[PDB]
Amino acid sequence: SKLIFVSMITRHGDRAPFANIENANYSWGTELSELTPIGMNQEYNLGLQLRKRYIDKFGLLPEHYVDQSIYVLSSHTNRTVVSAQSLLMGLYPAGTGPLIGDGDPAIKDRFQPIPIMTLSADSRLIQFPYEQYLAVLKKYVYNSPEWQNKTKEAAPNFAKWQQILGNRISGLNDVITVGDVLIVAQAHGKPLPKGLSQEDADQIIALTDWGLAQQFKSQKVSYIMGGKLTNRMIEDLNNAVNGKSKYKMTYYSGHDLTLLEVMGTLGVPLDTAPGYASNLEMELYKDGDIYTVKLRYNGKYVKLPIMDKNNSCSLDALNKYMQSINEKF
Amino acid sequence: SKLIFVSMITRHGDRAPFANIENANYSWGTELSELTPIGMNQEYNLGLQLRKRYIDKFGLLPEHYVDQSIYVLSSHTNRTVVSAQSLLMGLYPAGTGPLIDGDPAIKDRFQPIPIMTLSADSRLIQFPYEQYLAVLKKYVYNSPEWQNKTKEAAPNFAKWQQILGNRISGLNDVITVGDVLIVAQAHGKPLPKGLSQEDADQIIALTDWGLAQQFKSQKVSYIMGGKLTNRMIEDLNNAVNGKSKYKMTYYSGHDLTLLEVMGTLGVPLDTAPGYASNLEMELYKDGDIYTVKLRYNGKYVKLPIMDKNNSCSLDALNKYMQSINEKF
Repeated sequence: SKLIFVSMITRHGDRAPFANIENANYSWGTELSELTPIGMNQEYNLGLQLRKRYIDKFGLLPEHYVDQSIYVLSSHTNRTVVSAQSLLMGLYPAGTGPLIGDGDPAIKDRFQPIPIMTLSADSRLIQFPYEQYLAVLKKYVYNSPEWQNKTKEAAPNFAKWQQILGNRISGLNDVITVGDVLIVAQAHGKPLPKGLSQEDADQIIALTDWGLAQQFKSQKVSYIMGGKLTNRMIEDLNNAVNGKSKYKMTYYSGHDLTLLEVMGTLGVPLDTAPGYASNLEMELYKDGDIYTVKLRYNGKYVKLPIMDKNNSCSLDALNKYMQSINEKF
Repeated sequence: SKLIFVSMITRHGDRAPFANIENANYSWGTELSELTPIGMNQEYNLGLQLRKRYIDKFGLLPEHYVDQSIYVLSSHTNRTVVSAQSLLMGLYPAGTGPLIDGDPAIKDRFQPIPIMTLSADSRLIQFPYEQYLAVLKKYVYNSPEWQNKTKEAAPNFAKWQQILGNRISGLNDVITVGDVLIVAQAHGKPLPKGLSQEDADQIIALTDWGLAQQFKSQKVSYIMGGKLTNRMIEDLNNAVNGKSKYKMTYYSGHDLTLLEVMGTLGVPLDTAPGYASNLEMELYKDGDIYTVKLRYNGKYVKLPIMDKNNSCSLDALNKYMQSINEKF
């Protein structure tokens, strides 16, 4: 049996936050929302790992980039485009890029350009538009029993956290908001805000992780946001078999929500929010007329309900499974 | 006076053709329509030149890339995206990328710089093909200049058609096969059997002529290029009015992109843009006074509104553009 195609999603790398904690004076060294050098490195290193897997180990892809062999599509953000470019600098590193004339590099250090397309800012494929995302949350998530129950558990801390941080804290949505800043701060080794104990920070961050993952424990929420991309990836698998496409890999450069919504759509929602450079791969194998699929998330195979002891299923089975999900929603 | 902002358009680099000459067996080593290694190199070298100009000479941009300092937008094609990436590899080369104790974020200190792409149906940088041909049919193919040149060339159509195998029944078809001959020449391929160098030269010369001729019409130029021309001037204004902090906006495009903007501004090119051709709108500040210069392929261009020094005020450029708009 031979690996013949892979479709991949990544979360982007380490970034600055989007917002600030009112009562702190963090300086990030990069603009709000932008990928940091740490984030570029994380994606670059994932790219190196993917080269070891899909080039060295499986030989799905060649050592030197073949034009039109990989389709890369990113959401319309600097951080996801730069993450994809960084990853590709690991997948096809300096030294492997094309030569011209008599073995002279097309680009110094034999860099390999690989085209990245971006969706429009209003595309819902990879990143659901923010106001629409919040609307989905308000409608399906915020008033759900799990959300309400967790809210009551955490609510006794809101006044304190609010006075400490200066930011409004009147619900879990606000905790998630400031929680991101605390996550970035920790990732960059910043001190805690004055008066925020490590214990309090840990609680906020844990609620943030919980909140993000909880949203997609609903297959309906996952499908609303993620059904389009999930269908598309499965269609990519099919196009590798039906002769409609010659790509060896399709790669969607996205966000934590992108991973959460696809995993959630497939009925295997994540228990923890994806860390930086988390990634998912749908692998298609061929043994004669038999086609089998495996699903890999952060380095480990994932067992869909339809898969066997070996974390595998026929492509036909995956298709039927997806068809039923579609009919369900 | 200090340079404070630049808006730039490029044509992409050397590429394979889009179609084949029927009676030839060329092998490009690159998929049809894709940028070649030669093309990556051309854009990379343009990037190096732009570093020497806008970083080293004018100091508009710093030696190490600053996030959100340059906005890059490409048409929805591999060749224009790869061209922009290659150029940026020259503008901010290996060795200048970020560190994470002085260890490179990416091996060889590569510098990623984000590139956004328009949708395939955007008309900003590349007019959609069918719509483009419709504009040509409507405004260009039946124009007197086009008809007259067609009559000059027509006595050769039968010969060229039998030689090449491709249909040749008008200048549009000459332009079509002409591109293949241009690529073949750029890659040192032999001539198709039975096509003399003289014939090849005529076809290529007609191709260059035809592409430029389309945009000698300011109306055609405006239909296709008015939107981008306005956007670039708006970029200049946003550098002054505080709305934008970009030092440069860069539109990665095609020969038509350059032709349509130049044609819109009333300075249509006489020659079709070669690979990695480029245009820059430069904005200068001397105190409260703002001046603009227009550079195409390394040389300043004199708009009708410009003075002896190939310069005009930004106010003048705005008024000039406003009139063009009102005109169309």
